[PDB]
Amino acid sequence: ALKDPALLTDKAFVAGAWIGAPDGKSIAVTDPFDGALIANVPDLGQAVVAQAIDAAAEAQKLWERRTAKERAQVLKRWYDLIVENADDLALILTTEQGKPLAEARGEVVSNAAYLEWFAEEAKRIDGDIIPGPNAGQRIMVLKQPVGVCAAITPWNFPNGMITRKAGPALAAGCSMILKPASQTPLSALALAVLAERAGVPKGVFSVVTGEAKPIGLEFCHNPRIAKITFTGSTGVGRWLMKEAAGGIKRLSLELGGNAPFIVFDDADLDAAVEGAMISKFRNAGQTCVCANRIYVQESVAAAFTERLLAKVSGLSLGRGTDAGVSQGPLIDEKAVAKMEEHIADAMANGGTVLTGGKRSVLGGTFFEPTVVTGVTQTMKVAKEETFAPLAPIISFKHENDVIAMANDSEFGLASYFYAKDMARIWRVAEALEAGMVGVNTGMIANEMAPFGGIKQSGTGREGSKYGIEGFLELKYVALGGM
Amino acid sequence: ALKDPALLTDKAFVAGAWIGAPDGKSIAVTDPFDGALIANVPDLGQAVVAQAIDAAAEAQKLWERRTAKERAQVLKRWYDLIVENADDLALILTTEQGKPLAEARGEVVSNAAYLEWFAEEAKRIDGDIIPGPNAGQRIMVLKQPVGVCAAITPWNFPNGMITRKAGPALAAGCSMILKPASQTPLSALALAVLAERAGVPKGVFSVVTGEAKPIGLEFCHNPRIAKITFTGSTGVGRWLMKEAAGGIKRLSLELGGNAPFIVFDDADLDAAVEGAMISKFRNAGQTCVCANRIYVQESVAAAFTERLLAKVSGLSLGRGTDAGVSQGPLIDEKAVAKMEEHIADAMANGGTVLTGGKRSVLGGTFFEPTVVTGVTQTMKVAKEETFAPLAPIISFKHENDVIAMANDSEFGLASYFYAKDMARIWRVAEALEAGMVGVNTGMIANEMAPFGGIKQSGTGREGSKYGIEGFLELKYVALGGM
Amino acid sequence: ALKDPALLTDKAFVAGAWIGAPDGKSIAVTDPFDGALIANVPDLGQAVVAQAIDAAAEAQKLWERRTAKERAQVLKRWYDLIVENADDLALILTTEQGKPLAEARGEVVSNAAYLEWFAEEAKRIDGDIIPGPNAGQRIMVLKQPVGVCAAITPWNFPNGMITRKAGPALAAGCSMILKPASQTPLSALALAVLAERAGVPKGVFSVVTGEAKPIGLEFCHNPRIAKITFTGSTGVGRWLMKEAAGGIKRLSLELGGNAPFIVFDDADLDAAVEGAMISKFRNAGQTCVCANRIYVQESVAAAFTERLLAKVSGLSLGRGTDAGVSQGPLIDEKAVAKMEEHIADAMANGGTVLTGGKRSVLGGTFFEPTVVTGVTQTMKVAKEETFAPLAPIISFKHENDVIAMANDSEFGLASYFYAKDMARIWRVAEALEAGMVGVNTGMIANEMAPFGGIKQSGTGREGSKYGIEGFLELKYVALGGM
Amino acid sequence: ALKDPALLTDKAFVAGAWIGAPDGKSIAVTDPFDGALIANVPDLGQAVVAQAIDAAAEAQKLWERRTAKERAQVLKRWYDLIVENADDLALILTTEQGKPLAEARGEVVSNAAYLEWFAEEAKRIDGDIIPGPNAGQRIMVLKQPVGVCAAITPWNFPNGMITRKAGPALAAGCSMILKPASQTPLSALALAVLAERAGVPKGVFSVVTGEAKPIGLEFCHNPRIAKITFTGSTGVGRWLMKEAAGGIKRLSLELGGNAPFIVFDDADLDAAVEGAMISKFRNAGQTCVCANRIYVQESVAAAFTERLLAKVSGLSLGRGTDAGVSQGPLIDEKAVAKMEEHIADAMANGGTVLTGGKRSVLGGTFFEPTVVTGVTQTMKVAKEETFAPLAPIISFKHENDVIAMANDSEFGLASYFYAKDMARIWRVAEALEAGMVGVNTGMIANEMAPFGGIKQSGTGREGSKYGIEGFLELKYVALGGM
Ligand SMILES: NC(=O)C1=CN([C@@H]2O[C@H](COP(=O)(O)OP(=O)(O)OC[C@H]3O[C@@H](n4cnc5c(N)ncnc54)[C@H](O)[C@@H]3O)[C@@H](O)[C@H]2O)C=CC1
Ligand SMILES: NC(=O)C1=CN([C@@H]2O[C@H](COP(=O)(O)OP(=O)(O)OC[C@H]3O[C@@H](n4cnc5c(N)ncnc54)[C@H](O)[C@@H]3O)[C@@H](O)[C@H]2O)C=CC1
Repeated sequence: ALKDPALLTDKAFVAGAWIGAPDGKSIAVTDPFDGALIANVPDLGQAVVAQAIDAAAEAQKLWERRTAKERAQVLKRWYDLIVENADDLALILTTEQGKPLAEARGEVVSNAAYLEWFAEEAKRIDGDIIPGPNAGQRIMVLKQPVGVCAAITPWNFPNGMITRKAGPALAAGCSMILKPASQTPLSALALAVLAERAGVPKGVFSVVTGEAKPIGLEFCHNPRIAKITFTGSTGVGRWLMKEAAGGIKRLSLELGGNAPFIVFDDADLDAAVEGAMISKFRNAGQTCVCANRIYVQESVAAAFTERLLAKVSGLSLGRGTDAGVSQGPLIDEKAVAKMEEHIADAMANGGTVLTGGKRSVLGGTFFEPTVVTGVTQTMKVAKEETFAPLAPIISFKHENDVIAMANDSEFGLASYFYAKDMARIWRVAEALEAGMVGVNTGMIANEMAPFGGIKQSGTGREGSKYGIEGFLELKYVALGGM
Repeated sequence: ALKDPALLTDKAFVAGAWIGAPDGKSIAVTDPFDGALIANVPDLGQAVVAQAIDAAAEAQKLWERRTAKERAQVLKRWYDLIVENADDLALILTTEQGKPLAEARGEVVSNAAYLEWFAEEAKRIDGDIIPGPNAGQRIMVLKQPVGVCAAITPWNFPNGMITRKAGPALAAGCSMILKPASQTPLSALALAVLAERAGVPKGVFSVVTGEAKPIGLEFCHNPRIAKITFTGSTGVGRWLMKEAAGGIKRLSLELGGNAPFIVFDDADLDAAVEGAMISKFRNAGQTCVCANRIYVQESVAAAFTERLLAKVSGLSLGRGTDAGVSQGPLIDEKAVAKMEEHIADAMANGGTVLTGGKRSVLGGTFFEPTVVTGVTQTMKVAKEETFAPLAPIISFKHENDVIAMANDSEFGLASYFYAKDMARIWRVAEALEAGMVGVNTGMIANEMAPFGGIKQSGTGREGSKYGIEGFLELKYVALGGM
Repeated sequence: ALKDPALLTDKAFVAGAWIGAPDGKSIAVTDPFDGALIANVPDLGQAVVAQAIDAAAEAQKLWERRTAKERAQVLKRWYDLIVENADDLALILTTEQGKPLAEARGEVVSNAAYLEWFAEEAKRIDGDIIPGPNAGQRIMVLKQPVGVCAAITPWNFPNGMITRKAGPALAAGCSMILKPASQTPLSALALAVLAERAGVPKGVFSVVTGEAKPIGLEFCHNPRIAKITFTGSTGVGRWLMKEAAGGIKRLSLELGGNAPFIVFDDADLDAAVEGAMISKFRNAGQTCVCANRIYVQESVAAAFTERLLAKVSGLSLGRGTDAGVSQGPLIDEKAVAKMEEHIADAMANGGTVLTGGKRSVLGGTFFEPTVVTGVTQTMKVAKEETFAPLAPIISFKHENDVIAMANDSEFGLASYFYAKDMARIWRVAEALEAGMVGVNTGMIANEMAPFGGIKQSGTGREGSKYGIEGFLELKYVALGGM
Repeated sequence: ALKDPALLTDKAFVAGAWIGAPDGKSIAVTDPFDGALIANVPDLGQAVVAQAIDAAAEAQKLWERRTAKERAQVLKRWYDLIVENADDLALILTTEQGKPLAEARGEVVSNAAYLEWFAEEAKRIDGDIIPGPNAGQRIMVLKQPVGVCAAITPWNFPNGMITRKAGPALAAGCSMILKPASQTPLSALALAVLAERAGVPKGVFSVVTGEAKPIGLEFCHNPRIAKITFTGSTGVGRWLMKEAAGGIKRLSLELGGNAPFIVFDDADLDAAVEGAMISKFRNAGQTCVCANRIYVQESVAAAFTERLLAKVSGLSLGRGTDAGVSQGPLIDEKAVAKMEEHIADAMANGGTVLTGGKRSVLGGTFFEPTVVTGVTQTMKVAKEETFAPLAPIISFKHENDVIAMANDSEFGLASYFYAKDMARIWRVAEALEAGMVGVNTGMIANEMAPFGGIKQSGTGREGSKYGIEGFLELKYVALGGM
């Protein structure tokens, strides 16, 4: 039911052309709601990926010579086409990933914003004129594109993560070759159709599908891949960083987080409950910024949990294309197993399930939104990310205790807390060890802000004025003989 | 013969205290000129290094809470003490490394400049106030110290590389634990004496000596080491990056380069010869920015080589503390063997040794400055770094040919060319694939410029306004409930 | 012959509504080619302007509260509408001002670029987070809109000067009330129609026509006018600055210049002649950046003047809407009188008219493009701006002599020189006393560059990242009690 | 009683030499405590000032050619000499102006900080490399010194205002000629002695004394004066801006303010009283940032006024060189008359004097610190600046009412308020119409912050990264022929 059926394609985008696997191999794409088959995308080997990388290298050589105005115009055309076809893209995203159609459309728009922002940033790549060491010399600092970039995106955001990687790379003058997740490769191919329609030159943007490990090896071992941007799990990031060591490749990583959610006694309780609802249960808890631990002060915990239960009662599961549906199915059975393991550990270690705690009657990978009280810091959920709709509530008594507990983790992606006092807000926001802190709000996604984490959560930033730094290399030129 | 004998020490600096190895093990330091023994520094194991890292962590916790003015004042005091004791530091450096005393003093001053610059930068770590997405929210971007940093420095610059790593780390509010090269550990310990005298708090600066591999493993595997800065060979950098993968550690690497030196027919020949003399033969060719290939256009090559031979005839070898001595001994016998191998390959492959080509009559590790004509692109020196005073001269005919030849390498550290036309200068400087380009000058060292390389030559920059970026982490704070 | 006849209007834009003079008074607009009447715009008194300023104040209060995204979207819509209707706008501009239709269209597009650039800049108004003086205090630096801005534009660019004033003002969140030149008020009103169509809120943009002096007095004496941007002659700028003194109003002025054009013996002669043709004879010499003195070295002067005469022979006068017409009529008879006076002074003082030197056979205000050799520094044209198509050629012998002669003026707007040597280019470009220097090019208009002059040529800049600074005020907030 | 008697001088500093008036005319300097004569400084006419301006022009020509490192080193030497001689400078300042010796020393140190900061900024004057419009052109933006600057300083801070004007001017490469207030010219001459001792070249720094109006006329009418920085009253600023109009001179003005002081019901009352004590009664209320109106919410006013009276009881008047003295005499009898007029208007219009209200028993220009309750918005003090130690207390009931009352003034220099809620702090700080806002603190002086006002309080900023912008001019260079 697509207004533009060309946005659904069964071929990979290599050297600006639509190709299939030369051995006929393919990977099926299935709808998570009922397992229905969608299409067979090509399964590309290492040789086709090598040819794609060579094409991307030539295209990058031709693409860095264009003016910043031309590249910005191409990126703006791509953004306009993405916003124009947002309904078809949202339908494809909901079909492949399973999130509610409203969430899919919100993702498409709020992440085409990244393409718009970096189209603006393409014209602001400014060098420097540094004072010289003597009268006979001047100093220029030029910023130049690093080269061919390789992007690896997860199933978590089939469209959202692609724009925030392709935008800065293209704006800087770099070429991109993207390997999307095999579970949800259709959003990438639709964006490739739009990019070709937008005037992106042949080879500058490429989407390759296939077995993840061989393509990652080709990305890590090809000398013509200057930079690799990766979003995904911590283990695959560590594997990539180990494999890219032999070539000294620039690596930008966004890995998992364990986001605390603190509610102080001087907070707005209704605002705190709304923020917890949007931070935890968005994408059915499958978001890298999703809250994973909810800390409440002892004097407020009862009222917070009462309002939270009242709000969780209103959640409705079902198919994403169904009106009134807030929660879609988990990505696969492993997510259900992990969520069950976390709930079982919570129950055994002393916690109490207040709501949910079992698979929903819909069957498949659907799960009831679970609210559990009495969680402690020894529990599995206290140190591990569920990626599923579970709301563990830990109680505290003092600000420094919750600061000690919230930083008791190796992941530094996101954190949230609710308070009114300015001194407390500044103190807690500076003390929390995270890349991003949301104060009195559960929504932090922004193409103008430096999205990214610290510690094991990865390196580099996405969006803002710092998002293009990783794709550029400095060149210090000393002009003598004046 | 030291004005301040306390600048020569036989102990490592751990937790702000002077300690020795608890097992009595030690590493001897010898003078490269005649093998004379200087002192026995401690050989520290992994447990002492672990305790040092813990102390550095506590010190960093206390040191990031100080105001930027206090940290800048401490760094400025350290710079003042370094400049005041420049003669003793230069004598220690010449004794341990072998470079001429004038070069040692120049190194000490021109690299204390880094400490001064980053003392100034400590007070300019500014956040951002980004426009909000709606009236109810504001956006702050804070910059915070990454944590405990570990520095590994080579024998190449026993003092120079330490200031440009300790300055930005301390200015950002990070703590440093440094492992200097075992060949030349005395400059680091002298700087540690001065740092303690300058008011650096206990644990903020640490110097540890011992076997390189166990300390590097401890640096890579300790969770309390947030960042690792390394300067050295490409192989050790690759080993470090592979070993740091399991912890997702921020890695800044300055690795080797293969610097071309181009002389066009529209160049100032006397200036070109002076630039080649300072770029190639400084530190007896043992510099990461030293020229390694000298390209000359066909119509200028004869006059350039005649003037170059006239200038090389004036070079004088001997002990560093001897007046009129321009060249000191190579670091060890491996450097002599590599230089001999390069000369032999040049002779066998068709090249002609015009001057030098053998060890000097002084014996030991001294080598005659060698000028060889007829070098080609298949020669070992054309793709490998000698780190020794050899001047290979390759001839070309056209600008694009020399651009193809100069970029025919995996190392992107430095490059030099001599030309007068503005269009040619801009075109060649933009086409050359290097981190740093010196136009009409063989001297590019500058604490105000972004020192660093591209491709395999490493990641990150030293000095300038970009030198402190690697030691800071961004924190995006979204302040809701307005 | 307008595709959209609503772009031609006979009413002023006040409080977001189209109004006429309440006393029936009006100002006629006539076509400079043959004096044909176009329309009668209102002649507004000081009371109507006062009401307009009050409306602009209320609108600014409502308009600074909108998000930067909304204001950028409005500005981008305005830019899109301007580019879409570029042909009708160009026809109106050619009818009112007289420039060739191709030049009018080029003006419309290349100055809507300013609106696009400042729409991008609207989202990049970033504050600062400065390190505090102690642990108990933080420092924010906010940037806020200055308030209601008043713009005064000349007949020189009926459309070009309006976008580069309205863009930054609206992007910053300021409101604008513009008084265009009485000779060419129709382009401003057409842009007002488009702005209303683009969603600019009522009062944020206002166009008022009438007697210049009373409206300027109202602008200078109204306390609700925070800032005044003026483009025009030096005398009116001095009058405005004297009249705005009593209120301490922020004043940005772009006044006249006396642009030198130097041709060195190492220059590209064909490029120099093309640059002189575009710099001097564009807009029939009626441009603030137009070359006014052409200096040539003694060894190149003959060939330069021969090629220049060959190129001037190809100029064709006539109506702007006529194919092949390069030169339109001067604005009025005063321009013809001034050009005749300059030619007469040149002839009497020793110079020789090589080409032109009299009114063309077309009659009216048309003038033959004049090339005069033998000009000296005592001549009237050497120190005064003709604003008419005369090419005075002064010869020199040395670089320092031409540097002394080119800086022998109180105006610092623009300068041009042609040379190839990098050292000479840097030296002369740094020595020339001008806001803008065009090296080897006669075209410098750019919305990404800081357009503006020094000395008597005015204060402030237009375009680039510095163009929005004048419309914002800093606010240093010190947050204590941490 | 000076450790260095050369810091007290009776001559003006012109062309780097110490001169007297060629007609023997002089101006006496008297101690405000008892009228005791100190020294006779020269009274310089317009011809000597013209010669000084010519010398400053030549010196600026020689001084902009020095490297940024050399100028920064000179400025740092000047700062070091100022801090070393802080006691003699403080004694001179207390003798000439009358403020307590502790305040004089604090002024000397905290304003030599400006010299240090701008010495650091001298090396950070960076140009830009903007992306070109096509492949054949590049764009540089250079920052160059504006030229010769003229500074006019008040008696308010005999030393404080001089460093924050001379630092940025010298760092940018501009020359300064300063005319200090005739009441307190000795601090300027002492700083000139130190500047000569610090290696400031002849003519770069000049101090001229004499009749204010002729020297101001010479500053405004000399074509070689590029920029004028003025600190003082609004009327003299308006006169200067009117007189500088004929030459289109860059004018930076810091004029008077009417600073509100708001205490909300959610504030820390002890902190509010301490902040009011330091903001109001510092320099006996003779400060441009001194609080002038104290607003208190109705529910807190009684306790605030009780604590304020308890703190005002502890103030001690007398000679500045006396231990335990907090308040010195007013500058002259006009200040006493104005303070008496304000107190009389407060008493007549309904207000009640709670403490003080008359001249102290010490006689002369001493005045008792006065606290008056019941002040309204019609009172003279509500719209006029006393510059004397009077604490008018106005009561309010709601936040928007106090926002309306605080902005009910044409002066936008400083404001203070005390609150704890983050939303209230952000809202009020953004709503207040002032250049500087001090939240929960009465101290805002900082060389790293943009000191300056809005509206009639003046234009431009002092300190921070924006303090050097006014002394530099942009130069857009377009390099064609690539
Ligand atoms: N924080 C984040 O952004 C993400 C977190 N996750 C984490 O991952 C778990 C499940 O997701 P996964 O499928 O494991 O994610 P993943 O990290 O394995 O998948 C992300 C991307 O990596 C690629 N990839 C996987 N193995 C690879 C290999 N050996 N070589 C090269 N590329 C390879 C995949 O094709 C995909 O494009 C979740 O429970 C959560 O912990 C899930 C998705 C993204
Ligand atoms: N470009 C540069 O900055 C440098 C280049 N070189 C290269 O290295 C060659 C000889 O120098 P090398 O002694 O090989 O340099 P290197 O890279 O091995 O030594 C640099 C530092 O690395 C440390 N290190 C060495 N092995 C380590 C290990 N396994 N784990 C942890 N740390 C370790 C050393 O203690 C020293 O502090 C030269 O021929 C040249 O190619 C030499 C010195 C520095």
